[PDB]
Amino acid sequence: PNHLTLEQISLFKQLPGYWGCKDLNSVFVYANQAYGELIGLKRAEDCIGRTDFEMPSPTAACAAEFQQQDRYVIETGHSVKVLDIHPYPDGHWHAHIFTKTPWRDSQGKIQGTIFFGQDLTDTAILEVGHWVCRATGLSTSTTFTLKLTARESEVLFLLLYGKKPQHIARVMGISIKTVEGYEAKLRSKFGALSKDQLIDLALDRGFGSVIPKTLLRKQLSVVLSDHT
Amino acid sequence: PNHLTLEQISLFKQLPGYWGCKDLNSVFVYANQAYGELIGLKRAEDCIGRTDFEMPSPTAACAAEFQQQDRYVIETGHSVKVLDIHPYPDGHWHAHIFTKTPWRDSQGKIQGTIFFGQDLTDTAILEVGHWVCRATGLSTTLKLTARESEVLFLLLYGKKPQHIARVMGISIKTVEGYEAKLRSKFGALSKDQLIDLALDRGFGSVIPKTLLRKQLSVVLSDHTIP
DNA sequence: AGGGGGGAAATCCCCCCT
DNA sequence: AGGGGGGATTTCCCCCCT
Ligand SMILES: Cc1cnc(O)c(C)n1
Ligand SMILES: Cc1cnc(O)c(C)n1
Repeated sequence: PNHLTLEQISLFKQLPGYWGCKDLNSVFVYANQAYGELIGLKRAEDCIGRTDFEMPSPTAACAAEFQQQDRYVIETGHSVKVLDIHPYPDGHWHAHIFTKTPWRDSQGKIQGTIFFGQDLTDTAILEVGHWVCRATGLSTSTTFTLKLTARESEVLFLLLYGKKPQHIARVMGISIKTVEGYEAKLRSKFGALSKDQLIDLALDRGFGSVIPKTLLRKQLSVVLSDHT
Repeated sequence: PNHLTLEQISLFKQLPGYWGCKDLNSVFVYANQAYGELIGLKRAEDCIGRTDFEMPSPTAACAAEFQQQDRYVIETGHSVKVLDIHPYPDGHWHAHIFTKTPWRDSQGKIQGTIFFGQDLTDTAILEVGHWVCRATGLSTTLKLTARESEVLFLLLYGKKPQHIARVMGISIKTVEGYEAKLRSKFGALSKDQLIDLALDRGFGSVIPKTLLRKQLSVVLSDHTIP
């Protein structure tokens, strides 16, 4: 089939995420509309023939890291997953996970890079171990407000990753008794009786893949290590 | 631009992930090459016209959960995040996150669902939390047995000894003659340093498939599409 | 807000076994 | 693979102080 039917082409324009491809020079060959608007372009085709340096977004300050990641995918043939935290022309900070894989020509030779970004909230981090543990006994599956202060959010964040009170008190510059007060305030807001129950309720309400706004402070583009 | 160029079509066939779409009845309209192979169809066109019940895969045992999630997307218009744990015709257990969104038509009416799955059995992104801590100033060859890998996985996700013992069906004393051996071959002096070191060796990406023993298809969350 | 006392319970990590 | 003993050190969660 040298052609896609028109309904399949509608899938092309509707797939989720922020994605496209670049050639061996990391100059854009195609970007979808989602990525175009995220990077500040009403017409996603204006990305074509631009590099990451030439885009009207604060992400251009990280263009070198993107290209370094692209060169690694191109030379090694391995695919990678990148954590990205940046401010965007819409005025807010966003965290993404960008998958990067070799883009191959009609005969298998590498001709560039394919990127695919997902918003962090469409990904799973701590909910993975939360549910692997639940496979002992039997649970049930049925899907279904609350406001936290800046420090309440940071403490919850560190709790869900298993950081102990001695660790949390050191990294936040406060007393261990101060942390206990925040665990109590969090235990109250979630309607939890114990700390272990607080962890459970918070993971069920999505906090396992939430980075609190107060920690979207510095631009970052790191390749997360995998074992091939 | 009512036509894609042929190189834009090459991107369509190579886009990463396991994805495709289904109509209002959850009958497969399209499935990409990666998904067809994951399910057991060497040629993905064979997916078309089938439902989740009719796939040559043990995942067909959860087809009703799939269609339930499908109907929820059709009903609400939300995007839905599903955790999936299943055995597949390649003889292995896998852990995927499938994202499901409405599939719309020319006038915007919902005509089915789009699924998009990513394998994280060996590409888990746990290290995200560690990277956020370091960048914000809130932080400071190996061969493992199957049982050691389990304990390490549970430590990396912050589980406590009582929790790890209950999960693994052994005593805490045994979950110590394991943390001890992990502390050794990682060269860590404290359980804290073992977590940090292992995270930097990339073990946050691993899900020990010895812990993948029951099929699971559960909705983790959903959200509005702006 | 940030910091604290105190006591039951749990952890951490040394040592010991089949 | 699966178990402990024991003791220094911390959680844990109820009170409480500026
Ligand atoms: C936001 C972002 C991060 N990495 C990339 O490679 C691109 C193209 N965009
Ligand atoms: C493996 C899998 C899980 N959920 C789905 O909806 C599909 C189509 N496949």
